[PDB]
Amino acid sequence: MMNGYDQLVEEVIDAGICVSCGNCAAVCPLQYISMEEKKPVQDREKRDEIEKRSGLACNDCNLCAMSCPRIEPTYFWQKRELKRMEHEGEVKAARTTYKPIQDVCQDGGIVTTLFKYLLDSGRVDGVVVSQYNGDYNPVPVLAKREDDLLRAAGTRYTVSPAYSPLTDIKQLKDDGYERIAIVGTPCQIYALRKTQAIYNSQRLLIPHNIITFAIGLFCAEEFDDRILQDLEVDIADVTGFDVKKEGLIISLKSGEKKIIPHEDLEEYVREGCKICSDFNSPYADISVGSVGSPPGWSTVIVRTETGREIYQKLLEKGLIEETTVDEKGLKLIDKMAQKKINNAQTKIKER
Amino acid sequence: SELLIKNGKVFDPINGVKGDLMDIAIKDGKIVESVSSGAKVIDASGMTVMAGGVDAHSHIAGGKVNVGRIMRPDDGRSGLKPRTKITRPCSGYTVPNTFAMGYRYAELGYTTAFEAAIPILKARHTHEEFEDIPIIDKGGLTLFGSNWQVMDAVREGDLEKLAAYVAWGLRASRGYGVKIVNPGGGEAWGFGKNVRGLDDPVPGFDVTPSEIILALARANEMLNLPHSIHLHCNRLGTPGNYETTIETMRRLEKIKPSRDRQVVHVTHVTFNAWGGTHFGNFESKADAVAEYLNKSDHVTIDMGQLIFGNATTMTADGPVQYANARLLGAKWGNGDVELEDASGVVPLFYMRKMYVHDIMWAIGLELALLTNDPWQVLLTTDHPNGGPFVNYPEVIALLMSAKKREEEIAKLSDKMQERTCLSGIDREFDWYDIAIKTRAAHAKILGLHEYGKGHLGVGADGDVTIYNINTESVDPSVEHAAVKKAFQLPAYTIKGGEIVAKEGEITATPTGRTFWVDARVPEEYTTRMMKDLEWKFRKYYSVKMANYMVQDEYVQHPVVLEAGVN
Amino acid sequence: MSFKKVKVSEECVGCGVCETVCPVNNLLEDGAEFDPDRAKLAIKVTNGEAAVDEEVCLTCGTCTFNCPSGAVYAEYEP
Amino acid sequence: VEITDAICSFCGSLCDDLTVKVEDNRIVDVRRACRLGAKKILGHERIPAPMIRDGSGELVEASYDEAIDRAAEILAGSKRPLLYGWASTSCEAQSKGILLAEIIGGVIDNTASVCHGPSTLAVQEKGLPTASLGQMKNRADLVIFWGCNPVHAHPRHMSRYSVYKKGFFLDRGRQNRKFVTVDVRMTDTAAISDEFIQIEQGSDYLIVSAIRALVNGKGDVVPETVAGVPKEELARVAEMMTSCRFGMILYGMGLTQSRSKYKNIDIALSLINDLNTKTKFVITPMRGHYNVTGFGQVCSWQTGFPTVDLARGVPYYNPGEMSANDLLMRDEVDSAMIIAGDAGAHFPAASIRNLAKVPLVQIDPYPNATTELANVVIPAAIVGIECEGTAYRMDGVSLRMRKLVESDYLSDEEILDRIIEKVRVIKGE
Amino acid sequence: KRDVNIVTGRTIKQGADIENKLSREYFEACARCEVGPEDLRALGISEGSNVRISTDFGSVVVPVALCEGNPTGIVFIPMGPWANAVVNPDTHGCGMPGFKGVPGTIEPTDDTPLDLKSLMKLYKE
Amino acid sequence: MQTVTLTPRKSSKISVEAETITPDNFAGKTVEEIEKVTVWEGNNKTTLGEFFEVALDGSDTPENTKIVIEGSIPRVKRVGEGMSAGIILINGDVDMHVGAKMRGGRITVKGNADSWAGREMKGGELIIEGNAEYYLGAGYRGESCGMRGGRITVFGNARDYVGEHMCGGEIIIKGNAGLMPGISNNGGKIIIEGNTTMPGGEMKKGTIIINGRVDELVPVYQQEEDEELDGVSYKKYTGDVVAGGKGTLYIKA
Ligand SMILES: Cc1cc2nc3c(=O)[nH]c(=O)nc-3n(C[C@H](O)[C@H](O)[C@H](O)COP(=O)(O)OP(=O)(O)OC[C@H]3O[C@@H](n4cnc5c(N)ncnc54)[C@H](O)[C@@H]3O)c2cc1C
Ligand SMILES: Nc1nc2c(c(=O)[nH]1)N[C@H]1C(S)=C(S)[C@@H](COP(=O)(O)OP(=O)(O)OC[C@H]3O[C@@H](n4cnc5c(=O)[nH]c(N)nc54)[C@H](O)[C@@H]3O)O[C@H]1N2
Ligand SMILES: Nc1nc2c(c(=O)[nH]1)N[C@H]1C(S)=C(S)[C@@H](COP(=O)(O)OP(=O)(O)OC[C@H]3O[C@@H](n4cnc5c(=O)[nH]c(N)nc54)[C@H](O)[C@@H]3O)O[C@H]1N2
Ligand code: SF4
Ligand code: SF4
Ligand code: SF4
Ligand code: SF4
Ligand code: SF4
Ligand code: SF4
Ligand SMILES: [Cl-]
Ligand SMILES: [Cl-]
Ligand SMILES: [Cl-]
Ligand code: NA
Ligand SMILES: [S]
Ligand SMILES: [W+6]
Ligand SMILES: [Zn+2]
Ligand SMILES: [Zn+2]
Repeated sequence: MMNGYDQLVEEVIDAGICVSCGNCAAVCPLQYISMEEKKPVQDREKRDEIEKRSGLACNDCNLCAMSCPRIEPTYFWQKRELKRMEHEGEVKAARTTYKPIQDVCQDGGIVTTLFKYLLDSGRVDGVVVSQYNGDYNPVPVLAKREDDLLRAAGTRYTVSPAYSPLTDIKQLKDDGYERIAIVGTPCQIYALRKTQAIYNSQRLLIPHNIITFAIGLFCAEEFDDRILQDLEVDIADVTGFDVKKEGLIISLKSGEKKIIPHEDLEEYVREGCKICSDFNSPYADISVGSVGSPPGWSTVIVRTETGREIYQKLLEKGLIEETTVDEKGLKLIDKMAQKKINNAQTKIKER
Repeated sequence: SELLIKNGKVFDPINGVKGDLMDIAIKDGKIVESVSSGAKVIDASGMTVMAGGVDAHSHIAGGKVNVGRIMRPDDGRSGLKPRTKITRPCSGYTVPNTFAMGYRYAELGYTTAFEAAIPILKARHTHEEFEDIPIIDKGGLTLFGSNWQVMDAVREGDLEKLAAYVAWGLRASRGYGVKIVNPGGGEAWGFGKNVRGLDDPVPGFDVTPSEIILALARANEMLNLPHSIHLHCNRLGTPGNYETTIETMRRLEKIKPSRDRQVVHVTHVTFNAWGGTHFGNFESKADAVAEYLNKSDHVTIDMGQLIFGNATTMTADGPVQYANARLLGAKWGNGDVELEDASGVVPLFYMRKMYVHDIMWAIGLELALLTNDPWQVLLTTDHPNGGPFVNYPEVIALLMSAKKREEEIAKLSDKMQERTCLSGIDREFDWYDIAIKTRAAHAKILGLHEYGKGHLGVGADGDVTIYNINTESVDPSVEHAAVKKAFQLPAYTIKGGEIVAKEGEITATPTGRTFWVDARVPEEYTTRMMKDLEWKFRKYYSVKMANYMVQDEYVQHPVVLEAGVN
Repeated sequence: MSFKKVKVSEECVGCGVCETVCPVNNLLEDGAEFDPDRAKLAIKVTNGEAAVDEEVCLTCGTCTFNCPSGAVYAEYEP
Repeated sequence: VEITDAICSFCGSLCDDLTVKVEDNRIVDVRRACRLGAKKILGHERIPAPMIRDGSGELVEASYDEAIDRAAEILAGSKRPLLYGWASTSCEAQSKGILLAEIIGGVIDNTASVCHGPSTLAVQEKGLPTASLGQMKNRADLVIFWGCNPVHAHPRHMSRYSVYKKGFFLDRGRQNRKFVTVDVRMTDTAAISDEFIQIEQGSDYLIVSAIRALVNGKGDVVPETVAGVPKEELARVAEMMTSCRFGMILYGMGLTQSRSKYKNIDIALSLINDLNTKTKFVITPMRGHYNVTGFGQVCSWQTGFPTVDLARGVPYYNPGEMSANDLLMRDEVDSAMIIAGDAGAHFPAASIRNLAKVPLVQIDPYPNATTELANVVIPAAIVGIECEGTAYRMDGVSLRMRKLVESDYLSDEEILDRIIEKVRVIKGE
Repeated sequence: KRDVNIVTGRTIKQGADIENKLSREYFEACARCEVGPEDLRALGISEGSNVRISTDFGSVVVPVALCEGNPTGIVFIPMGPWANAVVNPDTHGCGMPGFKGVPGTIEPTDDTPLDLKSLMKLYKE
Repeated sequence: MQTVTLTPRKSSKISVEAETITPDNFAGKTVEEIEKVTVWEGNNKTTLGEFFEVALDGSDTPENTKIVIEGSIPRVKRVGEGMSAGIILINGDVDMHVGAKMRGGRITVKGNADSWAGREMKGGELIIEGNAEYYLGAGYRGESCGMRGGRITVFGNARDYVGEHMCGGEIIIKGNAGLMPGISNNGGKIIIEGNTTMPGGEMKKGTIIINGRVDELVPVYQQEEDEELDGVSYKKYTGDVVAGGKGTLYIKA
């Protein structure tokens, strides 16, 4: 049995495992859900008015619950479609040839370069990227210019609700957005396929029917929004972030590096990440990460046919440089993937 | 047109005729004071004349009987008989086809038989089969024990609403009386459960079987119905159930009858007078039930006599049917009726030396012989549950001969004699008491004696049975074989003045009539009741109310009895 | 009632699933009186095909997701 | 005028909540009926008049008396006459067909021989644990569609009784239930289900035998894989069956026409019987035509059997010996009457090749494949549209079909009454 | 030619014109064979192209159609005279022919489907 | 001994029910009395003489009476039904119900036998040199008991439902057997020298021996330790366990 938003409150939001993706807000046909402080909220006054005058519209809907990455699929159709969307890919290592991107990117700048090409080529009208404010609090945006893409390059380890810029399907259609590409964590890419896998999803007025390309980032875990402030960090002097064996490495303007140990980061890990077993995103057209490739290069897993097409276009046009990933790097990727699977199974049974 | 039966010995208990040599005159299907010289004459010298046989409890038509016929082609094959210039083909033994149902009743000397249970939703099927049963007059009792509208009215203590639904339900099903089977149990069976007793609340309705029985008895009397409530008690076929059966009768002592008759008729008490706590110590407690009956004039019962051999159990008691089918590893037919009742059909074979069957066989006989009033215990086999009605002559001969009973007991287990008191019973019913148990009592409990059935008084229907037996020269105790044959093959069976059978052979196949009760209630009672029933039809029933009630096309020859609130 | 509209394609087979699950239809069924031939149902079947009443349709996702033939669809033309 | 509470005359769901708009004796609109029902009720081009095939091999128009007399002569003069169809006419007409079969000493067979006949054979072995459709509507939290595609064959079954309806004990409807489909291909019924168990063709008897073993706690005798299905999946199915509050299996042609035939249904009847030791469980055959159930009911209460051979003036029942296709494959039929059924289009080719060589009488309102082989063609008024009659729903509930429009065509009852009278004169009865 | 297991049964379009068997709508709904993606690709033909389905009991020519729910080796012919030209006529000791699960072969063909009257004419003498 | 030779003098396509062709009924009768024996050609009540030329040699008891049918009779049913003694030799094929309900004697069919051959056999011997159709040694619809005694030997193949509801006696098939031999077996012994599939569904007691290959086993049998029957190693199983059965199923290894 599914109980729409009420089920999400009892089993995900109030349970403390919400990944703040925003998918529930982006699927609701009655615009009941909206993201506030990166937390899903419902307009209960509007729901009560609709139910009192027109009936129980959530009863046989449950679209928000079937779209949540923290709700297990239960129906045959959704499970069948999700399995068909799971794809293995060829592992390679790539790096951008455009200097403005390499100056701000996290590794090889493949995400920023791919999105740049998709916009310059007219393949997409907009892209969902993660920008940030002065305090490094992520700000998801639907970008259509290079300036906005460069301002989003780099990696932030707190939540950036990829679906918040897509909660108004009417406005997107009014603004001429017919094709959109998105970048997100495996939880966010899995959420995209969860909605697309819903029976008759293509007949709903949702942004999931106009998303043409999906990049899934490698992700070990995300931290709560309190991490920066509580950890007492001179944010004004911060230039970038990067999590590795030594812990969260905060690069500073002086060239110095404040290293926070993984042992201190345990209290900041999001509860929803502790039960996540998806490291490489088998649901993305192309998955991009750091592990397995040399520093300054991005590990790319080209999975779908559209991913292979776009990847070759970037190569044919000299927009990226490619190299092979050694056996050592291939095993390291598979080890991190099994590591997350084992820790997720342990934390799930624990509950 | 005119028929005269002369020089016969008449046994008419309804009018107190105890074997008098009197002539029976019939004109235009009705008994008259005298007929003309041109009347056809039957010289019944040395023969016994009785009213046409009446069977107040038998499973002769409907879904349950047809389920038995479909699931039992082996039974069908066992009683096949080709067509003749007068008759259509026959089939079955425990579940005969509609044609043989009427032919075999006529051949046995019966002119009227009533269907023991009509489900309201599927009453059209019952009436469709009635239209194909030849000769006999027919009627049926409508099921109300596990009805949602009944239980709702019982919970609200609204007897006026209940009476309106019973009157409406009888018209919808074209029924004659109120049948109650395992009250509450059918509803509990909706989720695979059963009521454990009289005070076990029914899930989802907050009423108890006892509350359902008393409320329906009160509604039955408010509607001045000809028959009392017909009851198949809770805990049927379970050791120690004799206490529930007696307790149910005690709780009904406080209900006043609207007419001069019983306030309750408890059917097939053979299956509800069980002693012990498990099958190991199982024993007959007919003595306890008979003792209570001998001091309680508000109750009538029928034997539900067991007959050794093939049988097909069929009842609205879904729980006991499944339980018995599992116990025997037998075929199991189930038919839950939405919002109304349960149904189960299980083939059975009663065998001698099976201690449970031997004790059950004795219970029916013990109930009849230990109850002083012959009118209080009707002869039945709960056809075909206890055994096919064609076996009534065996039961008659057992009731009239302690010698036949002794010979039959010798063929059973030794444990039977230790768990029954039948071997020590020497009572033998005479010809007059057999007429009571085979027609007069059946018509009396149903109130049909006031509508021309079960008697040979002037004004009654010309339904007569002439048996080739001289009551003055035959000792029914010693010559029990002769008694059995005489009752098995009556010399003549007369239906409405027309000879329909002679010595077990059909001679004419006229069409019989369907008896049903049209009970009227004040408009406010119906209006209040229809508020609830219309809601049930709008949300839960799977059929439209406009297509639910049985139409006149299924009752082509009715005899509508008028009843209702005073 | 809304910026969008819910429509039924010719793939509809008149199964009545939409007419049974619609929140508007279910609310009307709970009234003092209910006649499926006259009630202002948001979606109902006639001649084996479903039709939407735009004056009362919420444009929710109930009939879209449950339609076994995939005949129900939302339309919005800027 | 609007006629309310009309009854569909197409599938065993026998929907009785239709409202029909009639203008100038023509049906204009049909409310709530699915495509299948609406198309039948709205009508097609019908046979305008009776016809008899001449020496030239052409169907020439003839009077109703000429066609009926030719039909009576054909049937009375036969030693092995077969009367097939009946499933699409009323019980009153079926009763007349049974009486006609008796007078001519013929075989009367329903469409059941090629449909749920094996189900009846299984019921004759184990008994049928079923319930009226309203019971499952109000209580079923588990519904399994086994070898049936209701999305295409019983379109309103799900919306009227099996899934989306709210019940007295299921306040939400579909969300209060779990439905499963067992089939060899992913049908539209399977796509919308909570679970789809794709099995190998003709493997149902093994699958049900293994599930029953697991329900009874005898999993040790079940191998790791049964007909390509893992044991762990079968254990999960058994778990769903024993953990539900009220379960119902709705099965169809996938069990009756596949390998093992009736053996598939009797093992399922044993599974339902065993399941009742754990929870409440029932089963219902998804009966085809609106009145296939009715013929089996009438024939059984009048003869003792669902189908019958009355050659020796006494009922004889034995599918595999006296069924339509058994007799046609053996080439032992010398005359046939096809009424309310299309043998030419729905029997195997080998049977038609033999049926095409015998005198054939067709009683049907529309021209179809059987008309190509018919020597006598008699148009009839349609039950549930042009005349009243009784029909039985798939769950045994009988309802009275309603007359919606007036017609000058003869009803099946009238055509058969006239054949019976003429046959009696020929026979000397 | 490809080995297949034929299943016959109901389709909404087949039932919608079941009482109008001489029409083009009935022919379009019943003279057809639904096949899965692997079999259609291996056949090397497009939807609408004619195929010959052959069994030990007969052969029929009907246009091909795609059904993504059909696994490899499973073909479906809607019930009707075209399907009944290849089904198993054996009654299996209970009066039931083999309508579902008939072994056969499917192959492209230059031949054309036969209308209902022509198909019935083949069974006449 | 008394020998009655019946020679087919026709070839009607309509099934003829001739349950009256038994050494029990023919014993002591004249050629004319045997010719006037009732047979049913469909709904046509007629005489045996219309279908056979009758030649008699002697007059003895049923036990010493031998009937010889010279030719195939693939449309004559119930031949030898209920016979208690004597011999019936059929020089060709025979229709359904051959030896049905027979209690004694012997019937030898030189050709093939149609469905229900030896159904409800209580005793005696039935030999079929050719093949058998469905329900060989089975019972009637809805009956819990079919074959109760006697021996049926088929030298060729048999089709589906061999020995359905068997309660005793023995069935030997030298060829292959169709689907589901030994359904609900309750005391019978079935031997199949060839191949078969899904044997002993719902068996309660009895023995099924298959010397050929069993394509598929019903998942209701408990495998036991292999056993040697006359030196031949057999795979042994007990079941149907789900039906509470304890019958034995032997499949040659
Ligand atoms: C929380 C998090 C954890 C990660 N953990 C790992 C890991 O364990 N191992 C590993 O190999 N790689 C990990 N990555 C991926 C890695 O840090 C790089 O983002 C990736 O290699 C792409 O680099 P790039 O130079 O090719 O792309 P770039 O050109 O640098 O662009 C990166 C893209 O990621 C987007 N982005 C940044 N932060 C977020 C966020 N919080 N949510 C959604 N989108 C965002 C940006 O908008 C930008 O479009 C993680 C990323 C994130 C966001
Ligand atoms: N549109 C339409 N509807 C109709 C009819 C019609 O002709 N057309 N006719 C009506 C009649 S008369 C009837 S009886 C009903 C029948 O309705 P159904 O019982 O649904 O009959 P089918 O659709 O022929 O087949 C049922 C399903 O069985 C599956 N199947 C095939 N082989 C196997 C197997 O080995 N195992 C299993 N488990 N499944 C298998 C098929 O894939 C199919 O989906 O439809 C009725 N409704
Ligand atoms: N290949 C294959 N073949 C099959 C099947 C399969 O699944 N696959 N299924 C089989 C099954 S289960 C069945 S039941 C059959 C289909 O069963 P059929 O009865 O052959 O189905 P229809 O073709 O609809 O034939 C019904 C006929 O009755 C007529 N009719 C309708 N109403 C009336 C009326 O009131 N009176 C009279 N006299 N006639 C009326 C119609 O015009 C129509 O011609 O097909 C069988 N054949
Ligand atoms: S169940 Fe549907 S309408 Fe209700 S809140 Fe969820 S997505 Fe919105
Ligand atoms: S979809 Fe995302 S935002 Fe909504 S409840 Fe689920 S995890 Fe939270
Ligand atoms: S660990 Fe999983 S849930 Fe947490 S941010 Fe990464 S992909 Fe999302
Ligand atoms: S729109 Fe869909 S659910 Fe509604 S009647 Fe049509 S096919 Fe059925
Ligand atoms: S969109 Fe919602 S309100 Fe409108 S017809 Fe569909 S279910 Fe009814
Ligand atoms: S489901 Fe069947 S009975 Fe109901 S409208 Fe459709 S075709 Fe008619
Ligand atoms: Cl009267
Ligand atoms: Cl529309
Ligand atoms: Cl011998
Ligand atoms: Na922007
Ligand atoms: S059917
Ligand atoms: W059918
Ligand atoms: Zn009773
Ligand atoms: Zn009773």
